[PDB]
Amino acid sequence: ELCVNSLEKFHFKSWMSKHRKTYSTEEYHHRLQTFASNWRKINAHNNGNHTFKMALNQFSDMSFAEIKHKYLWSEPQNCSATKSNYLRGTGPYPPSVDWRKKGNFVSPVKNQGACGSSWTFSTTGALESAIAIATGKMLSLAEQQLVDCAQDFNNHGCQGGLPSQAFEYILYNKGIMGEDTYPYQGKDGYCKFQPGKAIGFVKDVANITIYDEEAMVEAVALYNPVSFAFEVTQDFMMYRTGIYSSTSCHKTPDKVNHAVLAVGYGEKNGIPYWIVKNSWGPQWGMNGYFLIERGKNMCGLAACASYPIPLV
Ligand SMILES: *[C@@H]1O[C@H](CO)[C@@H](O[C@@H]2O[C@H](CO)[C@@H](O[C@@H]3O[C@H](CO[C@H]4O[C@H](CO)[C@@H](O)[C@H](O)[C@@H]4O)[C@@H](O)[C@H](O[C@H]4O[C@H](CO)[C@@H](O)[C@H](O)[C@@H]4O)[C@@H]3O)[C@H](O)[C@H]2NC(C)=O)[C@H](O)[C@H]1NC(C)=O
Ligand SMILES: OC[C@H]1O[C@H](O[C@H]2O[C@H](CO)[C@@H](O)[C@H](O)[C@H]2O)[C@H](O)[C@@H](O)[C@@H]1O
Ligand SMILES: OC[C@H]1O[C@H](O[C@H]2O[C@H](CO)[C@@H](O)[C@H](O)[C@H]2O)[C@H](O)[C@@H](O)[C@@H]1O
Ligand SMILES: *[C@@H]1O[C@H](CO)[C@@H](O)[C@H](O)[C@H]1NC(C)=O
Ligand SMILES: [Cl-]
Ligand SMILES: [Cl-]
Repeated sequence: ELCVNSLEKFHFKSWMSKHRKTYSTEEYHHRLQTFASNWRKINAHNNGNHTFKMALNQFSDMSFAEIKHKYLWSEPQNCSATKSNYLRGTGPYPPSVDWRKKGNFVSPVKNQGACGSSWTFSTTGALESAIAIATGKMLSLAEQQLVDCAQDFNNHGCQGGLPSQAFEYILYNKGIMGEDTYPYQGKDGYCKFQPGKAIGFVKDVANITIYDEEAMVEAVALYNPVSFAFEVTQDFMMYRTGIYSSTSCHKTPDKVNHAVLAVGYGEKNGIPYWIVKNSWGPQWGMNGYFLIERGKNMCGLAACASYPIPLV
């Protein structure tokens, strides 16, 4: 039990108003305790020496158990694979890449809501980018179609799934509709796929060999953004800026629980990093993005990377 000071109390009242919360007296006391515990963790972290900072955001009054249940995948996915098809060529590669800078090649940051559907945003993001790079047209593709319709490829809607499996679904389904015709609901619904309204199509799926992080570097440098999955832990939820790293996340395929999109890479103060688009809205992290340490299979990010070749 924490003794909450007036500074924390006043800021929680502001946070509740900003995030449109209503709590009973009883739940309020519990939510305040969680908020104050996270407040102290953020300050303890930022007051020390680390490569990234933490901050308040929409997750600040949630326990990590609640966050896992609502926002992350509910069970291990079939990330481990003994077969792959991507074969890396030869470096060196450019010292830095950022597909947001090369042109209009990365779609805006979206919000998955309280649904474990990050695999769908990783998938649409990678395919949106691949189509924009190939044809110069930026589309917004329907994550909801993947949530509702991709179960024959071992995906599980709001309980989880994998980008490579979702790319295969789009290939054999003969395409994916736009957000405009198939809006995102943040919950599992009936499949409403209409063949004549598909606007995005997959020709091939590239699966990067397990732990082949240097192939991810080549793919981002030469071809396009790359979907990947990693293990989110408690302190990642509170990431604000800088280069994320952790000594407590696992690095194995059976522990990854969130999928995202690598859109570039770089280095700061001798620390290599990935530039990564998330799906928790544009005010999480660095305008919806984060940096994560590169070259260490950090949090298992090289366990099951993949990207699509579009049919255009
Ligand atoms: C990269 O990683 C992904 C994800 O793990 C792997 O995805 C698998 O990809 C294979 C193709 O390589 C997929 O298998 C194909 O599925 C198609 C759809 O199957 C459904 O529909 C048919 C009827 O049309 C049903 O019979 C079936 O039960 C399903 O309901 C099939 O149409 C394909 O069949 C064709 O190929 C097979 C042999 O491959 C022949 O037997 C057939 O006659 C036909 O020619 C095929 O089965 C599979 O669904 C994907 N799995 C998942 C979980 O997504 C990639 O393989 C992987 N790539 C590499 C290189 O590692
Ligand atoms: O979200 C928790 C539930 O997930 C599954 O149910 C959802 O997904 C089904 C398709 O996989 C939909 O048919 C169902 O309508 C959704 O609620 C799971 O089947 C449930 O047991 C979980 O409670
Ligand atoms: O053997 C399983 C481990 O493979 C990877 O680590 C090896 O390969 C890396 C480059 O892909 C090297 O940097 C690392 O030094 C090697 O140990 C993977 O990163 C590890 O998590 C796996 O355990
Ligand atoms: C993994 O693949 C196996 C074999 O196809 C399947 O039975 C199982 O449901 C899959 N697991 C998940 C979490 O998709
Ligand atoms: Cl520098
Ligand atoms: Cl910033």
